[PDB]
Amino acid sequence: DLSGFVGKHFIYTYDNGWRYEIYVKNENTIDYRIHSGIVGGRWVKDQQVYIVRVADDVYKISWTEPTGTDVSLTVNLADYILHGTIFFPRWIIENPEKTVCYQNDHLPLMRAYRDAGPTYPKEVIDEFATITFMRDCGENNETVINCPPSELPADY
Amino acid sequence: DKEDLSGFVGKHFIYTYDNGWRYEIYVKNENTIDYRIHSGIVGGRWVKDQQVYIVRVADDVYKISWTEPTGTDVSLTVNLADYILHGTIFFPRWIIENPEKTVCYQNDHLPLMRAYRDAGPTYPKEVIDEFATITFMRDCGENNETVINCPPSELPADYPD
Repeated sequence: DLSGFVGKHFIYTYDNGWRYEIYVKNENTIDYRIHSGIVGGRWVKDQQVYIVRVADDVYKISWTEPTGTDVSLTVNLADYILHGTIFFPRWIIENPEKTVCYQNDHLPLMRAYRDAGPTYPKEVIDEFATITFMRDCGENNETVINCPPSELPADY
Repeated sequence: DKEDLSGFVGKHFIYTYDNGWRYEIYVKNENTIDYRIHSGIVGGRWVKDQQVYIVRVADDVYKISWTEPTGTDVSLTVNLADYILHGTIFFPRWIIENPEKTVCYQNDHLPLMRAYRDAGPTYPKEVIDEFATITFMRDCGENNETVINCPPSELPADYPD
């Protein structure tokens, strides 16, 4: 049953300082905003995902990006803790700057960068995160993540 | 390493995915797996000394994450006492399209895997997200090079539990 995780919206800061934000918009879709980090400023609406419940309070959000980045987030909701593996093509660990946009406006651009690569070797980032903020926005709220990070109010 | 991983390191287990594929993993140490694919698209494939990221996410919830010389990336969440596993696998297009090219003792064909990797095509990624039942599960201790030391076909009589 995914009802537990669908609509969950949270900000979470990885052990390496990166402040990420997810809204699980439905059983197969997240929005996300990166506030801090390698790719701070980057955000994404309607990222197609695999979401599954691995046990009671252990959800997994799995996806591949137009950049070629693959991601598997284990989200432990009640425990307010998260683990992300990020499989960055070499060209995003090297030159992440073009990926820092509203991606939905630059999908063919991202795939063009993706295709020339270099894809290999992959740069894997495995980090725990503390979930600092967490709320239920319900399904299909396009207003949860509808701006870049810096365009949020100073208390968010 | 603090005690968090001691409940997963040394764990050797065979498991069958929702889609029928029998996989086998031995967590050989805090940063290394061996694995043996009995069945599936990549049945017969096996791997020694795969660099891996293991972490404990909760009690009985381990996460094991790696990228291969093929460009395949994997994150398996392992729930050991519940005898259940989940794997996401990020297959370069050329592995979903020509998985045979990857069905070997990879250690003896690493450059071949990287040549296929480099040749591509890498994209689009074929994401495979499946639950699996862990059907056999034992502790083989750390750094045992014997537990996965042959292909599935050269295993002994009744090695499937």
